[PDB]
Amino acid sequence: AFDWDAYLEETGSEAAPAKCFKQAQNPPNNDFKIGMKLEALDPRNVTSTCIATVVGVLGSRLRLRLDGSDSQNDFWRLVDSTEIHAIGHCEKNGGMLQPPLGFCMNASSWPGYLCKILNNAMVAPEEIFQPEPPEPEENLFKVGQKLEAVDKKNPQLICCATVDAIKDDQIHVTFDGWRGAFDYWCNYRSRDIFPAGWCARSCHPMQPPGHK
Ligand SMILES: CN(C)CCCC[C@H](N)C(=O)O
Repeated sequence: AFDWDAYLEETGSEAAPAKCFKQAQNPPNNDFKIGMKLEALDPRNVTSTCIATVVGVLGSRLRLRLDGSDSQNDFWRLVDSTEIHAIGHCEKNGGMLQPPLGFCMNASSWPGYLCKILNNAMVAPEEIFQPEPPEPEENLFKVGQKLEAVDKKNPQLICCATVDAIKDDQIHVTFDGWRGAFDYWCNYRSRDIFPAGWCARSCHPMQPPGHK
């Protein structure tokens, strides 16, 4: 557990208040199990809803892999993400499940494939998907404030970070102790940022500053 209070005192810094974040006040319970299938937007084509399997769980997050794709493009979503739903959600809403961009077979093999993977599949029940947290009405972050942020280049990691700059609804996230290469702009509504102390509360590892 990272000592945020000692860290904020020594850097003469404030953590961004919880009201800045589109995150729940308390980290949502994660009742997903490895092997459970669900529906997720394909990160490599966000127009597509695809079948994903939980291949890992960490705190309130799921490590997801699209069935029929590859093991090199796994992605992480919170259990209260609006980009994941129970199987059947897409159809109920007038849509059609799609092959993943990285589908390992040819496209005419898709309809048969879906039948095969869904047959006696372990499926995440709709009740374990958590409600979408309220969002702030505006960007309330201020330059200099610290927070916990996903390293988008190594998304298993959530790390000590600082708001470097602000432009309207976008905040600039920089990772304490790391070269500016891991920096990124995101919307203040990002699900990839958390108030200080959130990881410890959710049982997710939280990376201390880098040694540079
Ligand atoms: C924590 N995060 C901001 C940086 C992670 C970088 C790890 C990588 N293997 C490296 O050593 O470059």
